[PDB]
Amino acid sequence: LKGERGGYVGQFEQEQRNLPNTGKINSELFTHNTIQDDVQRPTSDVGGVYSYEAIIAGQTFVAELRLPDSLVKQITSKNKNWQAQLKA
RNA sequence: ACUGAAACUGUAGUAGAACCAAUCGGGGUCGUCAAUA
Repeated sequence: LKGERGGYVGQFEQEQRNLPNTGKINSELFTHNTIQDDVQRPTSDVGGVYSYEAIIAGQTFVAELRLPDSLVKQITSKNKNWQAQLKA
């Protein structure tokens, strides 16, 4: 057997009788350069180019803000629609 | 217990070399035609 490592699993319950659904995040490598301005070209491949992995667009993620009732009462007293302000 | 910043995948390189749209040909010249009764 090989141990599992990466990825994410969906919900599961004691008698589900199906494996949990897996989720995968699509990443791509992006490559960029700096131009040396006098020669107007990159100064070498080794120190002229750089790369970023990024999570690509169109993917959906869920976070949770957790706040105690103490602060939620304060926030709701100042703005009843405050959850509308979380859209950004 | 708090998102790093900032950085042009650019720089040089002629889709080109070679190949005949060509070879042969007098603008010429003479015997009939038709099938029945």
